[PDB]
Amino acid sequence: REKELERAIQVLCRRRKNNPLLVGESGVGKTAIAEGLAWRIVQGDVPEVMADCTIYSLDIGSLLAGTKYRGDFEKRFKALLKQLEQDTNSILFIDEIHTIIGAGAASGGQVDAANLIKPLLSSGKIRVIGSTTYQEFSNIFEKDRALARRFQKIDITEPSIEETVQIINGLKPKYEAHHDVRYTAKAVR
Amino acid sequence: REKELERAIQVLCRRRKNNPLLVGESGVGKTAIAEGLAWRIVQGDVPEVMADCTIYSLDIGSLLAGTKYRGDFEKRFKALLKQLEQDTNSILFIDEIHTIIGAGAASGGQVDAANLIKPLLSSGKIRVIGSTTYQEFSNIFEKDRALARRFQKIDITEPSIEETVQIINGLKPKYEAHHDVRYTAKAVRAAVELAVKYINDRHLPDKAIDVIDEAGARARLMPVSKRKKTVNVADIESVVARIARIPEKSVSQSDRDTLKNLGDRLKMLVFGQDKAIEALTEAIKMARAGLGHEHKPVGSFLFAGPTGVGKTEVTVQLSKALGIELLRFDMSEYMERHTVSRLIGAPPGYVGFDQGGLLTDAVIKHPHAVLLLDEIEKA
Amino acid sequence: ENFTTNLNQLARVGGIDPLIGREKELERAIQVLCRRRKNNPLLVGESGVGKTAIAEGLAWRIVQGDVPEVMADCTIYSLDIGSLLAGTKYRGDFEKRFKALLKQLEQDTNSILFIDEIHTIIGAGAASGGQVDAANLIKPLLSSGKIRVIGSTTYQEFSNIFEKDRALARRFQKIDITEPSIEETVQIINGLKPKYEAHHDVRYTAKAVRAAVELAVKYINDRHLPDKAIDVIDEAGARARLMPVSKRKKTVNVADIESVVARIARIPEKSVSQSDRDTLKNLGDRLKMLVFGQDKAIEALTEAIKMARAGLGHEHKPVGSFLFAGPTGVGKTEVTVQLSKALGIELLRFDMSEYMERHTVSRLIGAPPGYVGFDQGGLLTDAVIKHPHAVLLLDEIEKAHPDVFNILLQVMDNGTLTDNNGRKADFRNVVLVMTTNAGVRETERKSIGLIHQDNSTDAMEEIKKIFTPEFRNRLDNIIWFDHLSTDVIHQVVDKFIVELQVQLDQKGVSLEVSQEARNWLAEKGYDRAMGARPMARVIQDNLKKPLANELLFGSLVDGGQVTVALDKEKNELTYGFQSA
Amino acid sequence: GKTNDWLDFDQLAEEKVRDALKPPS
Ligand SMILES: Nc1ncnc2c1ncn2[C@@H]1O[C@H](COP(=O)(O)OP(=O)(O)OP(O)(O)=S)[C@@H](O)[C@H]1O
Ligand SMILES: Nc1ncnc2c1ncn2[C@@H]1O[C@H](COP(=O)(O)OP(=O)(O)OP(O)(O)=S)[C@@H](O)[C@H]1O
Ligand SMILES: Nc1ncnc2c1ncn2[C@@H]1O[C@H](COP(=O)(O)OP(=O)(O)OP(O)(O)=S)[C@@H](O)[C@H]1O
Ligand SMILES: Nc1ncnc2c1ncn2[C@@H]1O[C@H](COP(=O)(O)OP(=O)(O)OP(O)(O)=S)[C@@H](O)[C@H]1O
Ligand SMILES: [Mg+2]
Ligand SMILES: [Mg+2]
Ligand SMILES: [Mg+2]
Ligand SMILES: [Mg+2]
Ligand SMILES: [Mg+2]
Repeated sequence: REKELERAIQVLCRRRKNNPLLVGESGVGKTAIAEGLAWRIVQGDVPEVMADCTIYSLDIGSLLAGTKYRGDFEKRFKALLKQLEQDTNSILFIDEIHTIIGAGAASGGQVDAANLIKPLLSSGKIRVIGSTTYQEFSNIFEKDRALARRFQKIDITEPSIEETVQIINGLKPKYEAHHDVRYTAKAVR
Repeated sequence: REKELERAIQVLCRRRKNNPLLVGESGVGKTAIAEGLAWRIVQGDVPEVMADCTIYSLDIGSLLAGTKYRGDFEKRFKALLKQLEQDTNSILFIDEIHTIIGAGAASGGQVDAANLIKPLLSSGKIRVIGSTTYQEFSNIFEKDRALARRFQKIDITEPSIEETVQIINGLKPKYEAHHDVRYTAKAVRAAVELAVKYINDRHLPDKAIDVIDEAGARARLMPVSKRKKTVNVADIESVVARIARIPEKSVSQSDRDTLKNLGDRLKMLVFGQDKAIEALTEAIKMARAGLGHEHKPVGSFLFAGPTGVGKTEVTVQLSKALGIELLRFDMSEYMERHTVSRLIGAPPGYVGFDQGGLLTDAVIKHPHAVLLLDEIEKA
Repeated sequence: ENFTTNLNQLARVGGIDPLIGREKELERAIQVLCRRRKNNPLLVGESGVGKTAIAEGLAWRIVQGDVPEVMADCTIYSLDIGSLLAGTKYRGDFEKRFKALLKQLEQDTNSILFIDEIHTIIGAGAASGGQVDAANLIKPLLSSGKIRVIGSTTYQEFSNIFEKDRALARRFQKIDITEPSIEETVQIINGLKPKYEAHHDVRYTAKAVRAAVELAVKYINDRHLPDKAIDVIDEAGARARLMPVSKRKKTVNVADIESVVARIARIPEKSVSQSDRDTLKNLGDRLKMLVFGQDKAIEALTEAIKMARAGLGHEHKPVGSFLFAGPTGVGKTEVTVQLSKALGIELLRFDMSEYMERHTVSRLIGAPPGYVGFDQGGLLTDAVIKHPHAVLLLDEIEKAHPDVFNILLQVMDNGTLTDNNGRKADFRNVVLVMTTNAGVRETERKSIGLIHQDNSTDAMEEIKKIFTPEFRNRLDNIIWFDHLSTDVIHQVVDKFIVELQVQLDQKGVSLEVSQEARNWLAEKGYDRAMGARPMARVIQDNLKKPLANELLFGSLVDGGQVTVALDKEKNELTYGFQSA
Repeated sequence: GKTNDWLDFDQLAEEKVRDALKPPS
C-alpha cells in the first residue's frame, strides 16, 4: 500500500483541507492504512515531514458517554480540538466518519461534530484521517456537501492475488504465535 | 467579488434588518467574503461608512461548552449581544447560521439563540452576517419564517473560468511559501480547465485550489532537486488524474507498449473477429491519446452476431488486458419496464431510496471500467 | 426589574415606528382588553404582516392620546424572555422574579404586558424535576382575569406549539392579522418615509414608493407585503447614500427601485446595459456560427429572450416554452446548450428518459412530508430556485411517462411550481426548451407508393397523441427541425475539424485540411436521415484514428504538423507525418 | 395485463433530549 499511503501523506501536507478520507469496500484495509501509519512512524519508514507525529484514534461512544447535561458533549469535543490544535504534530483518526453527522444533535440539534469541525478543517490547523464504506459515504457523508468538501476522498482498491499473499506472510508471525502452528508457503497461496 | 461585496455593504448600512445572509453552494467562497471583508478593512479599500468597523466570528461550540446550568447559555449569549449593541461598530459573523435554530434548548422549549436574537435584528441595533448552503438554508433556515425575514439573502454564484484564475494568482504567494514551490501561469490555467472537465462533484473555486495545493505537496515530497521548487503542467495533470481516478493525460511508457500489443494479445485469446478488436483498440487509443470525445464515452459499440462467436469473450478479455474492472450487467433481468429502478435507484420516499442505483454506484466506484450489457435485446 | 421595557417611554422618545392604519385590528385588540374574562388579545398572522407593529403601536397611540379614554395612559410592558431566564441556575430563582413581575402587574391594575413570540414561554424555565414553567404560572391569573397580556405568534407557531395547550389557548382571543392591500401599503410607507429619509439622508418620490410595492408583489413571492416593500425602500436608500462617491447625490427615482428589486429577486435588471444589449443583438449570429441551419429555432429563442428583457414579456409565464422536434443528428439539443453559453447563464439539463415510471414525480418536486426522501427535496424545484435565470433543457421528453407532462402545465400557465416543502419555484425567467423524437420511425420509414412522401406531418400527429391538447396550447411554439442540407454538412465538417485542432493544440500538434479533402469527407458521411452524427464517426476513422497511432508511437509523440490531402486516382486521403 | 404497485416508505421522527440541572444550594 505504497501509493495509498503516499497520496495520504501528500494530502496531510496540504495547507488547507489536509484531511485524507479512506473510502473502500468492506474487507479492504482502510483502518489498517490509518492504523498502519502509526506503526510505520515508530519503525521509521515514513518521510521526515510525517515523522514525530502521533495518530489519535477517536471513539464516539466514549465521547458521547455520560453527557445528558447540556453542553457536556461540546465541552469534551472542544477540549479535544483545543489540545489537538496546540500540538501541531497530532493526527485524529475516526474509524467511522459517517457517524459524526448526528453525534450530538438532540432535538433539531444541528450543532454537532460535523458542524463543529468545519472551521478547523477549512483553516488547516488540524489533520484528520477518515474511513467509511461506499454504501455509507454516498448516502450519509456525501449528503453534507460542506463536510465532504473538507475531506479528500482516497479510494482503496482490493489487492491482487500477488499482493494479498505478501500481506498474509507479513501477518503470519502474529497468527503463527497465536495458534502455535506454522503455515506453509504453499498453504498461503 | 466586488458585486457580491457591494450588496453586503448596502444591507449592512440599512436602518432595520441589516443582516446580509450569504447563500451559495459549498466551496463557492461564502466564508471568504465574510473573512475577506475584514482583510479589506485593514488595507482600507472600503467605503468610509464601513471603515473602522470590526467583525467577530462566533463559535457556537465554545459558547455551549459550560452552559449545563439553567439560564447559563442565555446569560452569556445575551452578554455578547449587549456588547455588540453598545459597541455600535462591531459585526457578528455567525458561520453556519442554520445551527442557531435549536441552540441552547434543553427541555421542550422554544427559547434558543434564534428567538433571543430575533428582536435585536428587527430593530437594526446589531449587524449579523450569515453563511449557509442552499440545501441547509432551504431545509433548516427557511423553515423559520420569522428568522428568515430578518436576513437579506444574497445569492453568490461560482466565478467564471477567467475569474477563478485571478483568484488563484492572488493566493499563489500563500501556497508558494507553504510548499516552497513556484507555480507557472500555464499550471494555474490547466488546473482550472482540467478540473472543470474531469472533477464534476465540486465547484470551480474550491476544486481548482485543491489541485494547486495537492500538487505543491507532491513536489516538496519528491527528493529530486530539479522538480522541487517548481510546478510544471505535467504535475497538475497527474494530480487531476489521481483525484478523478482516470488515466493520465500523457501516456506512460508502460501503457504505450500495452496499447501497441493490445490487438495481438486479444487476437491470440480470441481468434477471428479482427474488426471488433480493431474498433475497441482504436477507440481506446484515441481516448488515451487525448483526442477523444469531449463529453461522450470512449466507445459505444453494439456487437451483433450468432451464438458462440466471441462477443462476450472479447469484452471480458479487454478488461484483463488493460487491468481494469469489468462491470458485467445481465440485461435479461431487466425484461420488465419497472426494472429501470435498479439501474438508477428508486425515487425519494420509497423503500429503495437508500439502496441507490446499481449502475450509477458501480460506475462511480469504478469510473475506468468496461461496461458489458449482455443480452440487451431481451431487456 | 430590568426584564420588561416600558414601551410608552420608548414611544415617547421616538424609538417606536408609527402605526399607520390597522384601525379595525387595533379596535378588536382593544375591545378584547376591555372584557371581563378571557380579555387577552392574541395577534396571529404571517410573518411581516405587522403584528409587532400593532402591539407597539398601541403604546405609541396611547401617548398621542388618540385611543379611547376607557384605557387611556395604560402602560404596555414588553417582556424579553432572554433576560428573565438568564441567571436562573439556582432552584426557584426563575419563579421568584417571574412571580415578582406578576405581583407588580396586579398591584398597578392599569398595565398590560406584551410577550412577543409568546409560544416560547412553554417550557421556558422548566428543567429535570422542574418545579413549574412560565406557562403554568400565568394560567391562574389569566383565568381570574386579574392581568391582561398581549401575545404574538405566527400561524406555524400557533398550531404545533400553542394549540397543544388548550388551557392557555382558551384564555386568549385569536386575531387573524391579514396582510394589507396594495393601496394600504403605499399609505404605510408614506408615513414611514421621514424616518428612513432622515437615516439615509435621501428623499423618495411618490412614484418610487408605488412602484416598489407594485414590483415587489409581482417579483418577490417569499416575503409578505409590509416586509418586502420596506426592504426595497430601505435598500434603495443605502445605495443612494453610498452612490455619491463623487458627490453625485440626487433624488431617489423609480430607476433605483427597479435595480434593487432585481438583485433581491435575481431577475434580469431592467434598462439592460449596452454590454448586455450587444450580446442579444448578435446572439442569433453567434449561434448561427456553431449551429448551422435551423434558423427558425434560433430566431424564436432569440426573439423570446429579447421580448422578456425589453419588458414585453409574459405576465406569469416563462420566457419561452418551445418543443424542439425533428429527425436525429440535427441541432435540437445543441442549440440549447450553446444558448446558455452565449448568454452566460446556468444550463439546467434534465434527461427525461429517467422518468419513465409514473411515480418518479417525487424526484422532481420532492417526497411528501413524513417520508424518507422529504429532506432531499425536489431536483427541478431546487435547481430553479438556485438559478432563477437559466435554460431548462428537457431532453427526450417523449420518453417520460404521460404524468410528468402534467407538472409542466402550471410551469407554463402560471409560471410556478410547489415542491413538497410548500416552496414556490419561479420559472418566469427560465427558457424552457424540450427536445423530442416523436415520430422518428416514420421519417426513417419510406412510404409504399410511386411518389415518396414527407413524414413531418406524420410526426406531428404522434405529438398530438402523446401530449394532450392543454399541454400543446400553452407552448409558445412547436419548432420542426428540417433535415441537414449538403451545404450545411460542409459547415458541420469544418466545425468538427476545428474541435480536432483544439485537441491537437493541447499536445503541440497542428493540422491542415484542404477544401478538396473536406469535400470528400462530406460525401462519404452525409446521410440525410441520420443527420450530422455520422460525420463524427467518419472523422474518427479517417483523421483521429491515423493521428492516434502516430501520437502514441510515431512522429507526433513530441509535437508535429500534419497535411491531409486526397489522391484523385485512388480517391483516398493522404496523411503527411511533418515531424518536429 | 397487471398493475405494478408501489410501496411508499415512511420515516419516523425521534429526537434526543438533554437536561439542564439547577443546583439545590
Ligand atoms: N475570492 C476568493 N478569495 C479567496 N478564497 C476564495 C475565493 N473564492 C473562493 N475561495 C475559496 O474559499 C476557501 C475558504 O472557504 P470558503 O470556500 O469561503 O467556504 P464556504 O463556501 O463559506 O463553506 P461552507 O461550508 O459552504 S459554509 C479558500 O481556501 C478558497 O479555496
Ligand atoms: N472467437 C472465439 N475464439 C475463441 N473462443 C471462442 C470464440 N467464440 C467463442 N469462444 C468460446 O465460447 C465461449 C464464449 O462464448 P460467448 O462469446 O460468451 O458467446 P455469446 O456471443 O455471448 O453467445 P450468445 O449469448 O448465445 S449470442 C468460451 O468458452 C470461448 O472460449
Ligand atoms: N400597519 C403598519 N404600520 C406601520 N408599519 C408597519 C405596519 N405593519 C407593518 N409595519 C412595519 O413592517 C415591518 C415588519 O412588521 P413588524 O410588526 O415589525 O413584524 P413582526 O410581527 O415583528 O414580524 P415577525 O417577527 O416575523 S412575526 C416593520 O418595519 C413594521 O414597523
Ligand atoms: N446543425 C448542427 N451544426 C453543428 N453540429 C451539429 C448540428 N446538429 C447536430 N450537430 C452535432 O451533432 C451531435 C449531436 O447533436 P444533438 O443536438 O445532440 O442532436 P439531436 O438531434 O438533438 O440528437 P437526438 O439524439 O436526436 S435527441 C453534436 O456533436 C452536435 O454538435
Ligand atoms: Mg475499518
Ligand atoms: Mg465556510
Ligand atoms: Mg453473451
Ligand atoms: Mg414580531
Ligand atoms: Mg438530444
